Amino acid sequence: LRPALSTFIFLLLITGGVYPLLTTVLGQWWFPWQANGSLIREGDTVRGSALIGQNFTGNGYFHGRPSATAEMPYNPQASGGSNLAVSNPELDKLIAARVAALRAANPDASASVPVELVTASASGLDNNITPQAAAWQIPRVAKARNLSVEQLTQLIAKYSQQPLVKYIGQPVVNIVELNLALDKLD
Amino acid sequence: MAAQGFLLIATFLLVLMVLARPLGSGLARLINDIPLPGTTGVERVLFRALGVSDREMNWKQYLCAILGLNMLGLAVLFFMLLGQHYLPLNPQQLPGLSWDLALNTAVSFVTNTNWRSYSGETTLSYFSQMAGLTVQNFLSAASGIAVIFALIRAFTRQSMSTLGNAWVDLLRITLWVLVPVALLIALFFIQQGALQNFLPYQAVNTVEGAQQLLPMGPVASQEAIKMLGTNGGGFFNANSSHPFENPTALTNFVQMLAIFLIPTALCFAFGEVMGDRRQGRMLLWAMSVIFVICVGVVMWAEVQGNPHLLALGTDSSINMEGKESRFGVLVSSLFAVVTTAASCGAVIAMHDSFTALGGMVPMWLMQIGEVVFGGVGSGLYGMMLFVLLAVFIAGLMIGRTPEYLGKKIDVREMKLTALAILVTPTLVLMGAALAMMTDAGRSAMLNPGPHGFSEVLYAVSSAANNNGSAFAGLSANSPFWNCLLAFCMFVGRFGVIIPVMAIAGSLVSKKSQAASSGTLPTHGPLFVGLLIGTVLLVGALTFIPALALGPVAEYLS
Amino acid sequence: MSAGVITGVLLVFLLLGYLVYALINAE
Amino acid sequence: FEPTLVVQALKEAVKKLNPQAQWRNPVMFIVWIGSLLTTCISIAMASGAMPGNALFSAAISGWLWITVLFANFAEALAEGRSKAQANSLKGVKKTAFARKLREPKYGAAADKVPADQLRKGDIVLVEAGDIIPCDGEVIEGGASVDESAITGEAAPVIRESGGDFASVTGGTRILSDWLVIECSVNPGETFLDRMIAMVEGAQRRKTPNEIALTILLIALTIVFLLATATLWPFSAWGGNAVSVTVLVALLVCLIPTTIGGLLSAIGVAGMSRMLGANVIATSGRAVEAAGDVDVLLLDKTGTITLGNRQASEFIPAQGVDEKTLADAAQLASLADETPEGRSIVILAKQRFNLRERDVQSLHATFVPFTAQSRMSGINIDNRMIRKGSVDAIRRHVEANGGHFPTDVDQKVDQVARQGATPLVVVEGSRVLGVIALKDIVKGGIKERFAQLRKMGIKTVMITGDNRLTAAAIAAEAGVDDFLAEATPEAKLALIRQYQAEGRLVAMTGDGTNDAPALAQADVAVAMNSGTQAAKEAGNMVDLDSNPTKLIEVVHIGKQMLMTRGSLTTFSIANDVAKYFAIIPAAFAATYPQLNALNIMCLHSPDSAILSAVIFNALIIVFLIPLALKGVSYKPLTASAMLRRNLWIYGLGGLLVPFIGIKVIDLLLTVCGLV
Ligand SMILES: CCCCCCCC/C=C/CCCCCCCC(=O)OC[C@H](COP(=O)(O)OCCN)OC(=O)CCCCCCCCCCCCCCC
Ligand SMILES: [K+]
Repeated sequence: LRPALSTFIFLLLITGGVYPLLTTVLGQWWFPWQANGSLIREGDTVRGSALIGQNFTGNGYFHGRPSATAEMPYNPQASGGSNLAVSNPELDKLIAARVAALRAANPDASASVPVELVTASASGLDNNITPQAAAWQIPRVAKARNLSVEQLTQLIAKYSQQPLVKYIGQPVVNIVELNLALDKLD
Repeated sequence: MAAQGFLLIATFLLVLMVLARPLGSGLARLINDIPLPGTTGVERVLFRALGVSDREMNWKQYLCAILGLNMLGLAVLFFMLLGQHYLPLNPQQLPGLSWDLALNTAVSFVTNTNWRSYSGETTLSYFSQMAGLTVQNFLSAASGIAVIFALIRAFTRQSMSTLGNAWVDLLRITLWVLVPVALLIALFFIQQGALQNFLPYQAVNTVEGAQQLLPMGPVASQEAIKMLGTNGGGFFNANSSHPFENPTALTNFVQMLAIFLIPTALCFAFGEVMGDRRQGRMLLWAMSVIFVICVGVVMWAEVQGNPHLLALGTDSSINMEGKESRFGVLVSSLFAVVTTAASCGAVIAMHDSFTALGGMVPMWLMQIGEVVFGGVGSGLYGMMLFVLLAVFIAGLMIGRTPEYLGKKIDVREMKLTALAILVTPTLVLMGAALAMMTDAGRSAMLNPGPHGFSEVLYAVSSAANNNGSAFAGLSANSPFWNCLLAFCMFVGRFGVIIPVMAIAGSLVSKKSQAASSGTLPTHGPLFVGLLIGTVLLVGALTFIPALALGPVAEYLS
Repeated sequence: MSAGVITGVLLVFLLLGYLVYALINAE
Repeated sequence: FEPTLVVQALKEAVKKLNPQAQWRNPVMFIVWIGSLLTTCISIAMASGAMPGNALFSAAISGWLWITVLFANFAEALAEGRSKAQANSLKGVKKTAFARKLREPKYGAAADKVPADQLRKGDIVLVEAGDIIPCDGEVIEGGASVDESAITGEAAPVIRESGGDFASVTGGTRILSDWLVIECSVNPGETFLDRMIAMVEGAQRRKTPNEIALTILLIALTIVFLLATATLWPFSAWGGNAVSVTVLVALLVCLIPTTIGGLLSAIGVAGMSRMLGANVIATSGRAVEAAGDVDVLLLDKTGTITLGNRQASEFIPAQGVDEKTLADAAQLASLADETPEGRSIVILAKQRFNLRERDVQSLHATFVPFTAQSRMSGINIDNRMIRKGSVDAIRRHVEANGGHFPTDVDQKVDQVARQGATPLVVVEGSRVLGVIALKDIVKGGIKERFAQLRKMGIKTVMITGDNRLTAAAIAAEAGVDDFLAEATPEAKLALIRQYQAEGRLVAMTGDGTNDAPALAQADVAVAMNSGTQAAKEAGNMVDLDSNPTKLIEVVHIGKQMLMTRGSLTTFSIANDVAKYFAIIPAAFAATYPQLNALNIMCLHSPDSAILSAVIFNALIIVFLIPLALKGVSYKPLTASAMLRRNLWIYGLGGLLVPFIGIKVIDLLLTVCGLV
């Protein structure tokens, strides 16, 4: 019984106590930005990490993927997905509502809205959309922000993030940094 | 597409094998009870200080050591979760988990399941995460590997009666195998973007007037260990899709490699220990063929996806309903088959919203027994129960008496094998029956009809197989689901571990005759065939009734 | 739950008891 | 499978259909209790309180009763055939009459009685011509017997009164003498009667392998009982619940009823078939040990000797001509009426067409084969021509005032190098030459040993010669390990050596000299020419006195095991197709969506389940012939035999049920019952 109890207390220390303490002190030794949440500071307010995205609803701001979080969209205290299955007709009704809203807000872009903007996200805090979807918006944003198309596409290029190998993920726009760069670009 | 899914699979397996052969030799050295190359002074001083010693254990004492350690882990974990409002590292003063949720989370994390009805970011303080869940992640995975070490030593020993001592195997597996490799994967995630800090929940004034409250915590440590030890209990609610647990596609790839790092390394170490590597290769070929065909089916179902999206007005029928966007459907599909095949249980795309067929295959790979590359250690010994079954059938249709690696297989192994194989189908089916009869059980769905029943079957199926994945619509927080799933997980894990150890105890008292010229090779395309056949046939025969009312009926809907 | 369902549950449990009993013996 | 035995096993099945007699087959017991449950449901429907459609549940319960009746019938048929074989063996003994003496002294009026009624106190006479009817003790007189039934080599043996020959057996054939015996009730002198009584009763020891297989079938039955029973909650949630009758049908169909029912029939069929091969088993354990033997100590004599050695080379003592050498060797061997001398003369004529010798050379004095002289010959000339062994010829030439030339001995050493026992011929008092007589293998045995080598059974020779000739004959026959100067204790040592490795050992040894080895051996076919002390060692008892029979006992062992395994796979697989016949036609009213799995295009749900159950019963009665005549098998290498039985019965168990269920459904629709 002394082996069992001492082995357990010792693995409690080495894992629970020490191992988090070591990973946490190396984390703040080497990567003080990616480790502390990857915050995007400005002045003194913390305008949302560059990883958890936000709820964008203006008309001069790119739109991430719909949320389905617990309270107000993109609320990183529940970060649930949207477990509505395919059979559930409520998913088809929600997609119909979103497609109608999207189509009626972007009247110059395609009539067929990409699937990323129509659906939810596994996290609900998904910050990103494949550069196709971000490119789809461009008509509306160009109009709202009085920015020509060429520079807006340049701007999506600057804040997109191709993965390492071409098939481990898929190209990715970074909506938070993107919209912030827009506001700066004003 | 799928031209560039098959690359993903090829690179994933190739890299998994490259990373697994080395560590496979590592675990071969541990199984043989030879000091891992550098640690003999440290091992000696530490064991002498603790009280563990050289004395070995017979199957009863090994089993009782591992179960004493796990049950003690369960006691301390249940009490941490049940009093976390008395422990430090409370950034937001959080209440003590209720009795039912405490019991469910405790029994889940002790038994390597890491089922999660709570919401990690609003229900658990750090101290519980840091020194509760993660510690039991380490010890549940170390228990799994200590049991498969007992089994493999049982196969490679002759006429002994001792399976080496359990405290030494737990200490060497944790300290040497898991803590370093997990500290390394955790520094990798803390670079890629995961977070590893103890700050209070940081305020955020979004670029619009709105405001949100980012969570924080020790997430990268618990990620490295929740993958490497095939656990699944990530920090936040959408565990391995939250951008704070798995930030970019590259950490997603490191997490798939880590999900299979130890099960595959164990197969190679098993191949080594017996002296005939071809046994290890045999096992990997069986498990790989099942996994690859499975990922083919899933990737295909997803890329077909929801046709309503194409009718409703969308641009492509791809099923990006649950899935994340940093990952496509190819990578999320591969991660659903990887997470549920290996009993990892870390969802990366809410498994509910997969197209009916796309969700049958992971659900099925759970119900099969978590055989294909199963959880840390659980994979190999569950696979070996199916291998004893296949060896028995083959020996029975060759005239020989059953044999595997030279050791005969008499009735005392057959009873134990039949019971261990039984333990998980009986739990999942009896549980699905109990849930679908009691009113509380079937008032915790989100989708109606066929898929509605599929959620219950998949929840019970994950829990009793120790998977931890979940269809995530099923509100599993009501005391009924907590107790039901708690009992399911408990009896799943330990009900399998007790017969496995009885098998090892009864296989260490034999003597392995040489390989005559008339013993069917257990290595080669025909025996890997008959192993795949045994696994798929038993799984399909058992579960096609249950699956004909769940996914399939939805697919044909 | 109901007459029929209780008799059914009881009979299936009885047959599983007998079967496991046979699986734990040489008969 | 003839009518008489069929009807008798059918009545036996009906009488074995009661429940108290099938505790002991939990797969058939689940089919039985299911059948009872659905007949109760059927009665309730037919007149009482249930949903309706009394027929379909009465037809399902009728066909499930038929399934139980066919399982009981297959077992009853196997046992009936076994009883027939046993009674036929005993009927070899029942072909004899019995002459009972009124006065115990020899010479009196005796009446003929069938050879089964002789009991304690009787005094019976057995004279030349009859068969010994029963056992007993010799009290007066002396006869020579042939032990023909209890001895398959026909060698005679003298049986005199007042001595160690007072133990008399039953069934054998007597010779041209006479014997007065007293019938007794002491333990017999036959191992036939013992097993005959053993199997004829109502008992049978499950063998280890058939317990492992039952553990497999019971696990399958639990898994499917839980699945098909938990279909009721799931269904009942999704719509209108699945009936109980369709669920008992699905449960019975899935359960491995084919191998479930046939298991016992296979065991007793293997025993009966071996009994047909004339060897009297003792228990299924011994048959499956036969199935596992990795080495069989076949002694050289019996099978690898093919009688006695025959001449191979001509070696001259005086540089003589091979023609005159063979002529003088045959002339001298004409007086050797043993098989060896006849073979020497035959090989002489064959080698050089030296065929006949007229009467003019005759009018001689023939020297018969004698133990004292150890030499045979002919005194045609004034000199004596002789033929014998090397030692006896050297001793007789040294005794006959002659001498052996050194070249003769040098050539004898050459023959010793050849590995052949040398025979010598001497004319008068000067040696004529030596002839090399190498012993032949049976001729058609290297192939059978090769086949065994493929299966994984390393043959092993055991000879009394030296470790050169023994190796010669080994390579000549196609054996693996050979022993020289085989001494029984050394045989036992080798047996324990091969057992220590885990390998089972097979053996054939008569005579008490091999008794301890036999008892130590795992499959000991005690030949039925040896002492009762050797037969009682046991584990097998032959009757043809052919030591090669052990090979057939191994074929029967692996046939029995192959049958078990093969039908097991056939049953498990069989379930895959029964799911496509039952699932989409059980839920074709709850979930309409599931008609797409009805791939066989079965007619109607009701017809689909009635047809799946019918095919279940007809498979158990179609596979009897196979479960009684064993699974034919050629000895391919282990992996290739796995590949043949997986192809044949894996696709048996997928492609045969499709054809089965669809044809039964097709028939039902045509006749117009659905
Ligand atoms: C529903 C089932 C139905 C299953 C029925 C299909 C199986 C029949 C297989 C037939 C193959 C014919 C090929 C014959 C021609 C090809 C010749 C060649 O080149 O080799 C061929 C390599 C040999 O490799 P080897 O042996 O090591 O070589 C010689 C060294 N000694 O066999 C192969 O194809 C192996 C691939 C086959 C895998 C079969 C496993 C399926 C068994 C499933 C049954 C379930 C069991 C019940 C469980 C309760
Ligand atoms: K898990």
